[PDB]
Amino acid sequence: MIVPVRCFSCGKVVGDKWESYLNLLQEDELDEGTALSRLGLKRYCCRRMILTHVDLIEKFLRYNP
Amino acid sequence: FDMGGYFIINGSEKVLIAQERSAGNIVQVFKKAAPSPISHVAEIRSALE
Amino acid sequence: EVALGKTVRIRSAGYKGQLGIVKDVNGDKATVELHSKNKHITIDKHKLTYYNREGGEGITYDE
Amino acid sequence: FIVEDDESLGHKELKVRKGHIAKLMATEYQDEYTWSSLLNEGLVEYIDAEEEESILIAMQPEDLEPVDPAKRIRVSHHATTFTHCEIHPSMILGVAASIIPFPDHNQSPRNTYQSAMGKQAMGVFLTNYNVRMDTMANILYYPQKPLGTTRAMEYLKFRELPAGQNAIVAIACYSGY
Amino acid sequence: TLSHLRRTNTPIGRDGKLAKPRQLHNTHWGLVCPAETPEGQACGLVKNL
Amino acid sequence: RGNLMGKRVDFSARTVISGDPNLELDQVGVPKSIAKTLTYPEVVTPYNIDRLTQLV
Amino acid sequence: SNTLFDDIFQVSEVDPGRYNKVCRIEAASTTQDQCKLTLDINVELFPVAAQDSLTVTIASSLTRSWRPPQAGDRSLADDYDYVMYGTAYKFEEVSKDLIAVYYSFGGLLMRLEGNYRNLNNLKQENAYLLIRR
Amino acid sequence: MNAPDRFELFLLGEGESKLKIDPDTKAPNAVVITFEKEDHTLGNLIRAELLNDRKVLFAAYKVEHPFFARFKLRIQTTEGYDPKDALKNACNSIINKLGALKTNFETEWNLQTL
Amino acid sequence: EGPQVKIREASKDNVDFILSNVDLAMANSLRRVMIAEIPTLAIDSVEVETNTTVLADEFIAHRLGLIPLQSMDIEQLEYSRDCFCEDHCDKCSVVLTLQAFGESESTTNVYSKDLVIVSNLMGRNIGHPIIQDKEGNGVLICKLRKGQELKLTCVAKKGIAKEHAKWGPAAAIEFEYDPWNKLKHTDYWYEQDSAKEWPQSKNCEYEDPPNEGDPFDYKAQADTFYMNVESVGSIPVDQVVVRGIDTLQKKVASILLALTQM
Amino acid sequence: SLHKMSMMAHRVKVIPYSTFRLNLSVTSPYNADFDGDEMNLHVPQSEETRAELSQLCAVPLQIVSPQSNKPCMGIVQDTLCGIRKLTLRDTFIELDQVLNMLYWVPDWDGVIPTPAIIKPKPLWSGKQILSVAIPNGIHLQRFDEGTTLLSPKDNGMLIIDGQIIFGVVEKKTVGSSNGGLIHVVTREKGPQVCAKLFGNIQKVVNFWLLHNGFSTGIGDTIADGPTMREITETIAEAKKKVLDVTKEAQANLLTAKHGMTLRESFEDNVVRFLNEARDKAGRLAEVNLKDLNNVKQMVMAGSKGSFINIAQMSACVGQQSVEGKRIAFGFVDRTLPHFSKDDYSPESKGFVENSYLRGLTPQEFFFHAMGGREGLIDTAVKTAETGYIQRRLVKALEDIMVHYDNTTRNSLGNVIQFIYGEDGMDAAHIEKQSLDTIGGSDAAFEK
Amino acid sequence: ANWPLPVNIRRIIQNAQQTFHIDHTKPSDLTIKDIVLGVKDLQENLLVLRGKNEIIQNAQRDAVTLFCCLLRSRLATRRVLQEYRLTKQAFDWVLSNIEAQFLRSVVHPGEM
Amino acid sequence: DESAPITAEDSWAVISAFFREKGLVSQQLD
Amino acid sequence: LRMKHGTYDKLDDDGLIAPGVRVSGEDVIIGKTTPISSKRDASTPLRSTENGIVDQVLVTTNQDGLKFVKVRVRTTKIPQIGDKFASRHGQKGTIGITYRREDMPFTAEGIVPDLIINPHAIPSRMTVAHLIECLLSKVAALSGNEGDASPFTDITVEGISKLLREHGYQSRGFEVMYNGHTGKKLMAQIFFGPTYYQRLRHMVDDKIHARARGPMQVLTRQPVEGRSRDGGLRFGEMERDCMIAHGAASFLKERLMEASDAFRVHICGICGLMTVIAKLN
Amino acid sequence: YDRKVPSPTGEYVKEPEWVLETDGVNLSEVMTVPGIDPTRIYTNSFIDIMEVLGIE
RNA sequence: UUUCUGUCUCGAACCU
Ligand SMILES: [Mg+2]
Ligand SMILES: [Zn+2]
Ligand SMILES: [Zn+2]
Ligand SMILES: [Zn+2]
Repeated sequence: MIVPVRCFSCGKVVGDKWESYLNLLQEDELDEGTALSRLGLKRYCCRRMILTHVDLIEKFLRYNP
Repeated sequence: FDMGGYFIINGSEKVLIAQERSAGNIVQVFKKAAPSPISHVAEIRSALE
Repeated sequence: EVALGKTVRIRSAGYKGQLGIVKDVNGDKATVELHSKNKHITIDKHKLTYYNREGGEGITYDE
Repeated sequence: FIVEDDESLGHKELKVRKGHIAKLMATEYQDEYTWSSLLNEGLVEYIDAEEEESILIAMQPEDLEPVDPAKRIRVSHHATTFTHCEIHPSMILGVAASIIPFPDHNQSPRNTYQSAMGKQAMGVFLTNYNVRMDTMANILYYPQKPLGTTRAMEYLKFRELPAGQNAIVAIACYSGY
Repeated sequence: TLSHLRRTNTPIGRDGKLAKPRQLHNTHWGLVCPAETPEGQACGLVKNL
Repeated sequence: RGNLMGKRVDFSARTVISGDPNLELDQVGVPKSIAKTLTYPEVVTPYNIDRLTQLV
Repeated sequence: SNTLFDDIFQVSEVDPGRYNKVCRIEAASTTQDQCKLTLDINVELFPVAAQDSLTVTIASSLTRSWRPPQAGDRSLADDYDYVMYGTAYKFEEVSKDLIAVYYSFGGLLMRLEGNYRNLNNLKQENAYLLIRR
Repeated sequence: MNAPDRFELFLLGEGESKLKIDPDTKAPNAVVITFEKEDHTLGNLIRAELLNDRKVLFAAYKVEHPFFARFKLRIQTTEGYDPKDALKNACNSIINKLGALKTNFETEWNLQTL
Repeated sequence: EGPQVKIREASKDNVDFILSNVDLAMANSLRRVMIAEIPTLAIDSVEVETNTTVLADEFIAHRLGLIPLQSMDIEQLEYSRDCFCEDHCDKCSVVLTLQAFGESESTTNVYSKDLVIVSNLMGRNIGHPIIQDKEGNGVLICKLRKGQELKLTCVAKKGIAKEHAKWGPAAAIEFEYDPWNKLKHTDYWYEQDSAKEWPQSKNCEYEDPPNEGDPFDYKAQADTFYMNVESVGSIPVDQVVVRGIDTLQKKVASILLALTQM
Repeated sequence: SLHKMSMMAHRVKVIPYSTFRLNLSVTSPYNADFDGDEMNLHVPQSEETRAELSQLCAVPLQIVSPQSNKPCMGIVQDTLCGIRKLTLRDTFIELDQVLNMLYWVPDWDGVIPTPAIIKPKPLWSGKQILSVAIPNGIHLQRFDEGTTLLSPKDNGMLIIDGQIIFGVVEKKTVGSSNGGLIHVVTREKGPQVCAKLFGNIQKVVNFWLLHNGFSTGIGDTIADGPTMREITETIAEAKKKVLDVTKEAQANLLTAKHGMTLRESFEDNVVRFLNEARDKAGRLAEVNLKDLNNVKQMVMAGSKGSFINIAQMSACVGQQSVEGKRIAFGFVDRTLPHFSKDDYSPESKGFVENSYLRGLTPQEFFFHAMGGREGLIDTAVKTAETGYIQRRLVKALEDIMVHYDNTTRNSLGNVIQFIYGEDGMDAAHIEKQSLDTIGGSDAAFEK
Repeated sequence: ANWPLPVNIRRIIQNAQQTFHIDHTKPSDLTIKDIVLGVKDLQENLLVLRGKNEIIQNAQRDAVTLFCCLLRSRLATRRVLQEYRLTKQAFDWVLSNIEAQFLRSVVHPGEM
Repeated sequence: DESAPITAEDSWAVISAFFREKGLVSQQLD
Repeated sequence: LRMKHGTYDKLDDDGLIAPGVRVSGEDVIIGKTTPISSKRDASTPLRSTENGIVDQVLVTTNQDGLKFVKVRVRTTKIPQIGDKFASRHGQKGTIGITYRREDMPFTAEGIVPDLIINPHAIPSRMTVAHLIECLLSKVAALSGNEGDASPFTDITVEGISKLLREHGYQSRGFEVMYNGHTGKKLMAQIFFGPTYYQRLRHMVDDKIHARARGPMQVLTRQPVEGRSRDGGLRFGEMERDCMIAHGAASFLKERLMEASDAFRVHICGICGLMTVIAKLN
Repeated sequence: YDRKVPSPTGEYVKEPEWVLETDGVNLSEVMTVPGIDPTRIYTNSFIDIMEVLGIE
């Protein structure tokens, strides 16, 4: 639904950086690896925790109610 | 993302499954075992399609 | 028992500060379904602060 | 794909070309060409089980018409009379089986058990679970597209509605539990 | 949901019978998924395209 | 075959199994809930009166 | 509670024996041409190469809960590079003059072949084998 | 529905002491301590210290089952050494080494401007 | 002295160091307390007065508890269980509130900044939601429409990570020792050559490499423990390691006190 | 409940969680796998009922199987692999870990075993630390492929007075074997002592494996370049041989084998040659691979996996059988649309050329699937058949029982056998033993 | 040669050697007469059936024919003196143990 | 250029065209 | 009325449960009273084995105009030991244990696994695709780019390993690991990396049940079917055989008479029929 | 087929002999054929073995 | 000072 608050494995906070990741992907047109590394995720656990998210909250949100 | 292709019957979504059958209007030759007196049947499920 | 079927808050246990609903009382020990966890727990009814139908003031066991 | 010379070079080549694929991608990005137009121009033809009897099919769209030791090998093309070719062999797999990473590397019974179990996996079944009052629904808290994704996953729309999570697996014998 | 929409049944009884229909003939290529199937009494009879 | 050779019975449970190397060979772990429901009728003697009164 | 066998051995052949931390040495005495030894050594702790002279002895001292030495100055047969502990398990005869004794030093095998000068060897768990380079 | 509760993972239970020493009729001068509501975090550390002491013959810690938050240490010492004193000195050495490490870390940080 | 420290890099949320002349058991137990026993403040009890977003109350509650909170003066905040007060007291918990009513036609994001502390801290810098991101929003919580209210009252209580991973103040505690096989503590899997196939650790250049000539060292032990503690942000890495030592010390002291009491 | 030991009385341990926990070594007689399996607990309601369940049918008493006079239950899982890596010759253990594993054995006498190596440092052999779990008075002596007492490969096994003299522990020692450690312990010391032995051996080996580690992965399946080259060479040689056999058949210079026609003769020759090629490729893969291979350790432990497993793992999946024969020509004289008709080559007729590490071409994958669901359907029908046969056998033999004249008689009383099993000896108590009068020459018997 | 049979005589003998600490150098105090009589008495005491009469002794002798062949194969005089070195008291212990384990090994009737 | 031979990578555009018109429930819908 | 023993305060005057309230066990969800010709209860209770918070309630008219009500109840369901999980390669298992990050093993870089799978899954099942998925998934997280994991792509394991090595790791996916209890480096290395896993429906909360003298069948007075109906277990023919083999005749008698259904039957000696008009009073 | 036979020295030795296996069930008439060893003839059908040789 | 509800029957899908 929403980006997870913390990395499941290490517990690093990754909910801070979802919109920064989207901005680096769209505005700056950086590849996935560069965007993640510049956001400061070194461990592949955190890196997949941001890379594999699906922004299902948008789909659920923009119904009527 | 709902593809459709189902029926809402009493509020419950129901789907009909494709049912296999031998094709109609084709001659099919089958051997038969020794205990059966019949040997070499030819079948055709003729029908107005 | 007046305490039956009332919103309660536990006070000396690991589940303290937690809402609950009193389900049955076997005498000196009230069973409450936790209004947080999907588990029933027995705890002495004297050490629970009971709340009215809506939240607000917390009344001890004096009713 | 239909295979026919169409030209003077003599070698048998498919009917679809880079121009056709470019126009297909162009209409993709715009939304003109479509599967229907592909059929009408006769670049793709439908074959059923009975018509499969009398056609020789090419596996790879380019390889069989005309080495690193770990690289993929193939039975040589001693036939110069191919008539069709697969679009891609992966499409023999069904919906549940095409979720699988590397089914060819798997054993086939495990592919079958996966094809049964993926139907029972947990995920987002639809984006309208708030309004549907289904008898029994399961919604994963944080769905996740797998790191290893099959190219058919975009048509199955699995990445949009995935069912499962990525976990750091350790193939380890740690506690005996 | 997608598999159910694209599922195929076979009228043959689920009870103990010959294994020939339960097998896949070579002609299932590209028409029936060689892997996807239920396990147990329906295996090889229920087919997914 | 369905009610005499094999039939139904109370005082029983069914659930999943997990491995456990820290359990003795002839021992088996029972969920607390399953223990709470299942019972054994034990008769009152002088030799267990104190424990049975405590259990009650 | 004293030395039962003592001799020099010239390690004739060292075989890594497929293991990384253990090797089998086949050795023959420099004195008694008919005495032979074939013994497993933890080469990691006691490196050994072919054609080395090794002073082997077997002792029966220096129930019984083992303990660390408790003291830098505890007396013990400390004049040896490598001491192992094992139990004899077999004594076979060959050529009606030579006797071969088998020891297991916690799964490290030795065969010690020689004539009846090995008579002191006894089927007792208490058997230390000490080696000096 | 009946998973074990997790505040008792380190909180003392009602009518349950932190330590239970009882002797051991199993080797001479050997005692058994059951540490309730502890994990490997101290079993490994207190046991490593007890093995660093020269006058202690046996020291080994134990977690029977991960469900129950309790470990259990056995110490066998030499004659005239109360294993309670052995455990006391192991703990005292632990606290001293930790005080040294804490002071060292604060000093090294305050040295380093960042 | 005894244990020795050498801090290699330091940062707001990271510190790498070397521990020398210390037992492997001691280094590990220090880490274990550093990952489990350090107390921290995190949101514990969420009360929803009006929720109308597209998310479960259980969902948003779990999300909110995972939010880091400033917990510098956590030692000064007394444990909830030890408190005997009535009508939860500010000496046992920190009360926050989140009121996020979307107005804009676009989706209105809800961030860590929106929580406002309502309880009386009394000069203790405890309970501020940590805002580590570059722009300064905070951690994304949930998103709203123009019509969707979200009104809730949070109670954050002291707790350790052994209750729940939310209270963990350290994310990743890198740990390594003997980068070479000087102690032979691992047999390296290989096909042709272990030296070729295995990457060299970054710490390999902070030890002398081994020599093929000299034999294996019998009596060597695990020393020179290269660590790197990262903080989620609730507690600076200063205090992450320092409070970690404090809890391990205090717990061994409590064992001693139990011994003397009995 | 396919067999007798699938219903055993256990001692309750109340344990807070939602799942039955059971000792791992009792999974074999139950045929349990913890893969979502469920099991069934029946609580007795009387003192008769409890006494019957404790004295008649309890796991320690049920260790020995009457079915094959061997232990039904043994140490068959990662504990087997751990005990093998433990009792490897070169596995030496610190004072630290020795102290902990020793104390894991609760049977343990109390004396620290002395090290096998003391002065360079106190070091205990894996076998030595294991031996504290085996009770005193256990004598075992198994000789493998001409093991000698100086066993260079550490094969075989020799245990004296509960001390493992040598021999790496495998399935054939601590698993379900007639001459096994479990068998001799149960027959000598008894059921309670043997159950304690299961507990102690598991506890020691699992502690050791916890602090040691074990894994598996890609590198455990890849073989080196020369091995892959020579594997391709053997497969190509087999293919050339099959092509030559085919050409001889096409020119019908091949005489059909006795009792077989020419078609079936050609097919038998082809399937034999493809099987031989797959076996040769597997042999080369194994002899290349080393004990640092996790998989080779797994097979040599014998906990699970096999040679055919490794061969298909890394070398060649092999010729795929459907209905006990090669892939039948489905469309018209062709196995799939991609081969022209009359194609009898191995690739066309189901021979997978390459392994699962390396991948399947799509024809190979489809033939793989056909063989796979052939196998699955075969088990799905065999379980039904075997269930019916078992039920019939039970209804036939239900009333027979050895009555107190040592006669097995049914409900009417008809003597089925005047002596139970021609001896009157309970099936569990038999063991395999030699008779020295039969063998040997007259001279040997004389001497 | 290897065939299933009721009690492991080799394990009984090895257990006797270990629990008696049998010394191979020392001469044995057994006598040939004692060995033969002890073996015969064991054979007669190995009961699975019991009547005082022909057909049941034939049934018993029949039932224990193979096991007694094993016993005379193993506990021969030349074997018991050459390859084993059991004393008199160790021999008696072995015979008693063989008898006890056989009586254990008898079917426990009422077995299904 | 437009008439050049085609790549197995670029067949996936054709597959996308298939699932763009027909989708995955084409059989039941038609 | 014939109301149930479950609580009823959860209802409000309207007849629903005042959404926001939560329920459990045998709390009533819809409050219905059927007239009888004063009235009786027909309210549907909540499932005994399931509980949670009421997410939503619907009230409407059906085709015929009779009021129709649809109440939806939400619960969080967290992994437990008995919960079953599976990869996309047939590797399925129930959780054995739940260990914390401290007791978990750990890599050099501090990455702690979310799951540990026993290597006994691999050889028997021949499941190389799980391992290749793990290697590709590690390369995918290390590069950031998604790994085309399709069935018959050109990519091979050597290429995967070469990329993984270029990213400063093993070629083969192994990686040195350290014990969580002591920090001892593991003597053998651990294959490691991200892999996709699914939570399957079969979970112990839904599959656990025990009985002791519950509702009986109306016909046979044997226990009724199923967990949902407070049902009971069965002693099949095969298990009867196993007990017959065991010799626990007392067990079988107790289990098939006293624990299942015991009926006292008076019979006449001359006829031996169930025709005795017994007036025990 | 190699059979174990006592050698004149008295040790069992492998002796290869010739054996005619068949795909037919006719015991009564085949057992008469001169030049065979009817004492040893065997047939896969226990039914014909009974009907020719007897119940035992 | 007022308590032992309660079901069948045809299937379908899935688990071991
Ligand atoms: Mg299973
Ligand atoms: Zn992470
Ligand atoms: Zn307070
Ligand atoms: Zn009558």
